[PDB]
Amino acid sequence: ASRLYTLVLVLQPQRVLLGMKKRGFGAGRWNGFGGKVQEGETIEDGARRELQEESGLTVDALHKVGQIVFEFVGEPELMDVHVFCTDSIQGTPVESDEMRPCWFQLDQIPFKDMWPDDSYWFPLLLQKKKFHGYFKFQGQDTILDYTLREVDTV
Ligand SMILES: CCCCCCNc1ccc2ncc(C(=O)NC)c(Nc3ccccc3)c2c1
Repeated sequence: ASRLYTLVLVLQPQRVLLGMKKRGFGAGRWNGFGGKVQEGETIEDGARRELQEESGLTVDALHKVGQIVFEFVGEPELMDVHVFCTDSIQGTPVESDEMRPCWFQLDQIPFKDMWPDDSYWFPLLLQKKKFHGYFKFQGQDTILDYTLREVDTV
């Protein structure tokens, strides 16, 4: 009982792109760009699609950086999130009714206004490490338990 998702971080040498989510689950937080993988779609194709749908950017090159499983108490389905990173994009970020993309300098990442798990795995992302994570949440604010380990292959 896990559902496949993707999550894309646009990480350049001095800045990262995040999107403020305007509606529904995780509204009011800065997010990477992601969503559910579709029937007959590869995980990487889904990641590329989600980046365009949510940011307006076209990815030229993607690489795998992690897998994170999320459990929410009272929710039967686990979220199996495949995380990707790129430095190489085309287009300019687009604000839509759903998302407002903004660049952040790396020492100004707005963790207080991000999912709480990000504090744990962003240090690894920023140093080009790969990882496997598991986070058990109660509601959107509380991590009950987690695991996080660096890996050589995602
Ligand atoms: C169709 C997707 C429904 C929204 C998923 C809400 N659950 C959830 C739980 C914990 C999370 N922790 C971190 C982040 C993140 O962006 N860190 C930079 C999350 N963003 C995320 C956005 C889309 C798909 C998958 C993950 C995230 C999302």
